[PDB]
Amino acid sequence: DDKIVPLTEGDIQVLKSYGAAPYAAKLKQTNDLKDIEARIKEKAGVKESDTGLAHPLQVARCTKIIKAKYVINLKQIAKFVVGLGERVSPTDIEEGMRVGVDRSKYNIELPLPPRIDPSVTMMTVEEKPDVTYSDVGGCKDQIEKLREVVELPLLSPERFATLGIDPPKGILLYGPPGTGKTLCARAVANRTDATFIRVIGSELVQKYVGEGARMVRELFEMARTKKACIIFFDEIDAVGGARFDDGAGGDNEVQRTMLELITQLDGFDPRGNIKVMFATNRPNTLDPALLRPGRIDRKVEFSLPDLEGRANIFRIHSKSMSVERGIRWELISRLCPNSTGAELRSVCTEAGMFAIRARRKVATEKDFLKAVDKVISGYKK
Amino acid sequence: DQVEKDAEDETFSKEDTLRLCLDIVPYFLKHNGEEDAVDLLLEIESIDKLPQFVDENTFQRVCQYMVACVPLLPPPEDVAFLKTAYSIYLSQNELTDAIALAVRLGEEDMIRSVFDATSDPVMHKQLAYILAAQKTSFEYEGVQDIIG
Amino acid sequence: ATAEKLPNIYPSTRCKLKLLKQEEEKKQLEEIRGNPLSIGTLEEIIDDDHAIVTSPTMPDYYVSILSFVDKELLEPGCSVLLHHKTMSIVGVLQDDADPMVSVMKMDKSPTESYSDIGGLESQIQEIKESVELPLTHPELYEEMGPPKGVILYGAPGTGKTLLAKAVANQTSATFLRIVGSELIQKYLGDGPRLCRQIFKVAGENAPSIVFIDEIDAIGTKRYDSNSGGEREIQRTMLELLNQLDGFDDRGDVKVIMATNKIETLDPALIRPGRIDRKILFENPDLSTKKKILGIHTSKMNLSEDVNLETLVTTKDDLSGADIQAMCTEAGLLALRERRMQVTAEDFKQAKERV
Repeated sequence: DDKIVPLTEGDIQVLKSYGAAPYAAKLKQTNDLKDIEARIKEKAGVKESDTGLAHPLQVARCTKIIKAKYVINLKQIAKFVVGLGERVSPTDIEEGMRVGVDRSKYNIELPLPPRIDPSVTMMTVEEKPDVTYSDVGGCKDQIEKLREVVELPLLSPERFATLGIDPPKGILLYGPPGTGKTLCARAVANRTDATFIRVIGSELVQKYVGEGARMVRELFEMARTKKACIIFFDEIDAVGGARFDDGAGGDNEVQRTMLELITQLDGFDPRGNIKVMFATNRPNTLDPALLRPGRIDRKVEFSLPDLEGRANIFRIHSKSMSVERGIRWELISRLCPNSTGAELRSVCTEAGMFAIRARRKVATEKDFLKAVDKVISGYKK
Repeated sequence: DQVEKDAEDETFSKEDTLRLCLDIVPYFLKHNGEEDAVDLLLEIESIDKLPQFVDENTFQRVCQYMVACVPLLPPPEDVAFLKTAYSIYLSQNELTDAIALAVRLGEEDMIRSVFDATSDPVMHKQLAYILAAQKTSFEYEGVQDIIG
Repeated sequence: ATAEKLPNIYPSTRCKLKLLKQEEEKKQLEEIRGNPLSIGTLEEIIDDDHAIVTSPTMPDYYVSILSFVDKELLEPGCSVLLHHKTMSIVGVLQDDADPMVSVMKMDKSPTESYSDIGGLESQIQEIKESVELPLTHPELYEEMGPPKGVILYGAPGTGKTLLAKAVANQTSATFLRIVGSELIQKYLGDGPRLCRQIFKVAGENAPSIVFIDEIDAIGTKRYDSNSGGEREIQRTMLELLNQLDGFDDRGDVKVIMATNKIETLDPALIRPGRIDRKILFENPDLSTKKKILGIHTSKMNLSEDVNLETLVTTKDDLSGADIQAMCTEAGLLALRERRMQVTAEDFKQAKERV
């Protein structure tokens, strides 16, 4: 009530100050020119299209110049090709501001790429991932080869050429998916700052046909655009592996989507620069055409070493937590069998609540022992 | 509107009017809640009533908003309830409500109010920090080194 | 009194708000734009301060923003202000709507609070600690971290469903409830998009509570990827798993798993280290049942013939719903009795039915 209303009284007047204030310098500055300049500037640019009534572009309408119109329509209105002989225009074929081939190529260049792509890449690529050393904890043996597969050739391509070779042009990852697995790819991706394409096969098969084919191309297209790029597939099992489900007959395109992926990746794609990487649960599912060399060369598990790896991994993980320095991760690691550089967080990460249940800063041995028990029992899977 | 803005101009009142509302402000005190004829009283500039009205009864929120009315609002400044109804201040006479009063009014007059009730060094150690946490009032000596 | 001063305060705020000199300047900035202008959809971007667009009529013109507002405020494939001349981008245009994703219960801090649902608490700690606890985010800070999600079991509408929103209410994040059977389609690949759309939301609206109910169907690895086995089963799930095994949180976006078919699922579908949590609703023991009983029994009006133990001991170990359910038809009997205060008999009846 009253005294609070004094605060409420202060509330009103305070707000009125700005209200009073805001009007002040308002009088001073008197915003056409931020745009009306640029507007009228780019109104030329606008008009620079608007003559002749005119990076995916899809369609250039650069329109109706007859002497001349110098454009492609890929569209159900007036499809167009400038070529048949030597047909250009000095900077730019013509207009729309759009000048160029749409996407679908007709002659070359012509006006530098107007291009390229519709649906952006419906697939999306994070370059320099948030993982460099992130899950790299305990992951060595894999990365040890990955670095060879990926890092060093990205680093010093010359050596392999100095040798006369390339890196392994394609590589497999399996075990618990993406668990550090993709991130581990993302790791050396950001370790080397190469372009890391995370494309899931889930993206590949969709409502329509040539689906990933379209993608895989655009993939393989912008592969070479993004060159020194990591094409990465988690869920090679999404499109599936080798199968006869063409005997059923509906799968064919899905099968082909692989064969797509299969076909194009084979012949022309530089895999010393453009990296190709696969993640699955089941390497047993592969279409051998995948496992082919010069397509997949290196083959690697994710993996789950020993008591020892886990400790470090534990030791790695728990540094997040406030943790009892007396108790040994070796102690804990002894108990647990081998398990995932994800699951090993259940070791640590679960104990935080133990640490909060026990209300410790630093979880005790049993806190992890229980967690070891609790989690692993809680599996029953 | 009888006695009101004698409050504003300064460098008054009809007991007819004054007493008529001494059914009313109690009609609001019989309700023990809350706010109306106080404002009628804030007008009144009678140094009887504001000592005289609620020496008793109300607490919590209740006297907390009696306070800002007591010194500030009337044509003069007033205390007595904050000595007077203040007296009984059951739940710590006066600790509970007066510290809700000791805060707000970015003042210090309520420093005794806590002193009076706050008797434990350690209840006062918190009050000490509480008086300290207003440093400007508490920082200069003569409060500091005496209160400080 | 101050209410008046409060109202005009609210009023004066409206004035200054509307007061958005600058007004002219703002209008100068509008007087820039001209009008009426043309909707059109984005496609890609370059620093060009010229970009081309997308239209249903499909003119696509290479056009600048009228630049005070921003390109980076927007994404390719999004409707933008365009003139009718070149379809010049006039500036940032929503293209707000997108009010759809696949099949969900779209809700936040939902009705169900653990108080409501009858006392389950023994496992509420599970869901609380794993989620609600880092939801406070205070202690989880020191904790160094929090699992992804939980796995419900037991019966829905008592254990599974009631609990589901309990912590969802409690944490007050965006609770997203779905069924896998509310996915598919039998077709391949948007099952993932279903998830994606969901995960789009999930990514977008964080914090959120992901819920999942009854994966009987999209979740079964079977033994095989061929010989009649529907890809979409795994094909979906894997992607659901990708966004599942591609994310756990410190207390932001939380997941829920509700179903009776457990090992139908991949271990990494749980992926321990991530999903540590199995909730399983049991028949509440007489006391714990009584715990739920007293709640729903009492919130049901009744005649003092009624007693909990009168109901408690007479029971086969019902579901905590059957508590509700007995209680439910119980009054229905009293309604068939056309009375507002239920006897004890209806209860025994309503239970021995249900």
